Amino acid sequence: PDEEGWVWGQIKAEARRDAESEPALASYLYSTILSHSSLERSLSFHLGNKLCSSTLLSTLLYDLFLNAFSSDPSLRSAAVADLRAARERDPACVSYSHCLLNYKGFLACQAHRVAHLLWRQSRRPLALALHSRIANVFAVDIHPAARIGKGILFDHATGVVVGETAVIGNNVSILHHVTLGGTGKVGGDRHPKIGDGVLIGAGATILGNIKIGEGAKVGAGSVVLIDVPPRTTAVGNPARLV
Amino acid sequence: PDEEGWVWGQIKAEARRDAESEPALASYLYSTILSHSSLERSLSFHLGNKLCSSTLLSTLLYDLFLNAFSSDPSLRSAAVADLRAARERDPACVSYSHCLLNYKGFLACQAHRVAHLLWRQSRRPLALALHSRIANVFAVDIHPAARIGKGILFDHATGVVVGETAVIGNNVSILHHVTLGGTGKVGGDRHPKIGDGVLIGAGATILGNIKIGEGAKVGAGSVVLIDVPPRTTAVGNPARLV
Amino acid sequence: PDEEGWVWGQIKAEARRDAESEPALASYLYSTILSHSSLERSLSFHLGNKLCSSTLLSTLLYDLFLNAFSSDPSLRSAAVADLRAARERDPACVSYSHCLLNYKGFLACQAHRVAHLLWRQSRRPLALALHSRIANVFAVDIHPAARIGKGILFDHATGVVVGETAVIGNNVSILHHVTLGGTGKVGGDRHPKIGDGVLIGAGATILGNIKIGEGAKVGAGSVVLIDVPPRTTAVGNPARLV
Repeated sequence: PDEEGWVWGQIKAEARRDAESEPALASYLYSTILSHSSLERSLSFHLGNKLCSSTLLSTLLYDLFLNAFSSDPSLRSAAVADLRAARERDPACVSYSHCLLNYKGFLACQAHRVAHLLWRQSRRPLALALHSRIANVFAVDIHPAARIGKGILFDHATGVVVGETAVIGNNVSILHHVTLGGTGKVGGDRHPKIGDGVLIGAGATILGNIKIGEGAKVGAGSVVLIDVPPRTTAVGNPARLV
Repeated sequence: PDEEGWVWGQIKAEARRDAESEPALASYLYSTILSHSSLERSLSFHLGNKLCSSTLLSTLLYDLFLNAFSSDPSLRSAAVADLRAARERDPACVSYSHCLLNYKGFLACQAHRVAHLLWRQSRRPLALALHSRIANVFAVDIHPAARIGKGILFDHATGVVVGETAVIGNNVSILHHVTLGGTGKVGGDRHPKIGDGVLIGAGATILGNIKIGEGAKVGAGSVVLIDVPPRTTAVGNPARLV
Repeated sequence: PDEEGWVWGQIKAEARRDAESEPALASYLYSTILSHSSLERSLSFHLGNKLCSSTLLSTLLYDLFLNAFSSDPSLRSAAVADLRAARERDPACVSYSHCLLNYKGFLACQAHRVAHLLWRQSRRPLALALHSRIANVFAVDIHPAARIGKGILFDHATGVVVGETAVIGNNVSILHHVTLGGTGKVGGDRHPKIGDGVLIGAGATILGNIKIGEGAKVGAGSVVLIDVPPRTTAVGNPARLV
């Protein structure tokens, strides 16, 4: 009945249709989704399997993710907001279950939120180990110390880089090959601050500690080295306001 | 004696020389190539091993690929054409066996052709699962619904993105970090149409449903937002005709 | 007491602190670092685990790397120089142990040096197999025939491409998504020559056999198609001297 409850209900219904139509995937859909009663448990199960390695057991990571989601209401809210963001804004128009299972941006983002929590809980070696796996597996390189809001859309997430001192607001869309990073300058605050509702086009590079205002749009291929005011469009190399 | 037969003959001879010279690779070359009597079986064997996961057994994928190649003459023709394309046009000048075994663009492309067939056979969940693995393993993100011709050259394929509604003709070369994608606009026909014999330079971004004419060339780093006429060169950000 | 000895001493001390603070990582830190008495053995152990596959046993790769480091004093010097380069120049300010364990650029680079040695020892099939794994695992595509110096910094190494005929001097910094590659022209010397102490900014593309002079800087997003004189800055698409 509630928002999360309804979304989870949709995920199960969709998974059940997919399991019935594709016997090669039926058991995996059962073990990941249909055998569970919550989004948190299914997401944790899936992330544990996706990110496991010889260093990190899938059952260990499953525990880690599940504990984090069960302990932290804001992580659950963020996951549902990000599922909604994909359902609403994804150009390829995703079902909830396909986003949950297959969307690398979405999955990397939820896993990053747990890495960020570890980082804040003074478990930085583990935060960094998790970060390394997320990069390995989802081609998403978001430093655990980066701050990101919710309702985030990560389209063709491969090669996304978000630096250590970056800040990303709510309802931001980050397309393919976006770099939110630095000049090569050593130390300190050196990564961009991205306002709510910003759209960053494919291949855009945004460098230095500059501001990208609320609702602004960055055109594809742009190299943005200056502050972009709210509700404006910046495009070009170097980027200029349009 | 036939074209495929001769190419396969070359692959075996080359593999045999490599197996004799490198004992660390001899068994793998035997199991993948020398123990088989066809290109289809060896390619299926190799793709099954490359793309397997805890979700998808290598023997299952081996069956899937082998069935597709045995059922679909055009898939076999495309694989041989793509092997020829690499042999003829690859700047690094590849042998047939090294292309078959090591070239990520070539392998991802053949696997994509099978994903495209599944998509057309109304096995879309499996098409998408296969697509996800191809992206995972070969750093090639071609949506199963994309249409691609044959004789395709994928140089430094890592980070290649080809969107859902893209169309690529025959004898096209797609270099490193090319994006054939969209603006962020939701739904519908939103990805480029690439004519026969087009060369797309490294890091080029081509967005929207625009036309890239036969024989055209796109310079490296270009952001192409307009139609490019046949036999012309477009370069720049934004791209202009030269 | 010696330089390598001191750096290795720091690595062990750091690993020991991390193992004490994070029980999830303690055994892995013990098996990789604390149970060994040299940087070479620990790096070989780690690279063997990172790069192993169904084709290549971790114990085989461990042997391969260890033999190379034990046989080749210049490989050991290069590894220490690259550790120093990260410690000194990395904007994210890395500890030695975190660089050794987690930095993909550093690890891919050391593994590449061994691939380059194999290539020179007429073990090219194995050099290429190793190269393929390095690309797979570290998202670093450096052809085994490429020549690179030491003191190299590879920031956000994902999607780095260095072509077959490229030459990179000492104390070079190569940031995210740099391409040192070619036009699409087939055969011959077709990749850039990078002087000592050059800084190449994020997303820069440098194509053709051109010269990038000592101490030069290439701005982010640049497409460099001409020779850059020493101690100068090139920026733009196409790049111009500033």
